[PDB]
Amino acid sequence: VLSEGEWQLVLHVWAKVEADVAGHGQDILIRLFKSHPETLEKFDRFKHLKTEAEMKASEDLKKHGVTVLTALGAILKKKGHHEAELKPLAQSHATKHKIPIKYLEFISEAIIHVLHSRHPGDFGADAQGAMNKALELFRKDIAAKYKELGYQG
Ligand code: HEM
Repeated sequence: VLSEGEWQLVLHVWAKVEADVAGHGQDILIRLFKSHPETLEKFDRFKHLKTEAEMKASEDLKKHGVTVLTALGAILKKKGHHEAELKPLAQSHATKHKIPIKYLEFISEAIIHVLHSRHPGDFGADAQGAMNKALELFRKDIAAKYKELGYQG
């Protein structure tokens, strides 16, 4: 499981991504596109965005980061029982956007990178391990959905 303890470490630091959802989402999506450029090819809107300055200036990119981070957060707060919210995500991601599960792993590490970037005294080894554990669960339940629809494998 995640224990009660670890969900607590998870939701404690999410509450301070909540205080600036938009600069967080923006850092994460740039960390992604930067570490893994083939991900940008999945977005039609964002493939004009060659440099990092252009990325940071795009308002459209920032709105997206808000969309992902508040869907993500809605899932984290559901802790454990997160099916209602994770199903629609899986459907669209598998059968529309064509987002391989591997990319969900890339974005997980960008999230943990970015929260290390901004949250030292709240993001220590025990919260990192909680967080990694909660991105895992998320990635595994999506993966189940994917198997079932006949994507990825
Ligand atoms: C924590 C991971 C992610 C979450 C929670 C997430 C959440 C969302 C949500 C809420 C939307 C709008 C509704 C929908 O289409 O489902 C969306 C759109 C989209 N996502 Fe994701 N997404 C995630 C990861 C990714 C990744 C890894 C990519 C690309 C590599 C991706 C590519 C897209 C695309 C291309 C769209 C369609 C709209 C647009 O053009 O941006 N998503 N996602």
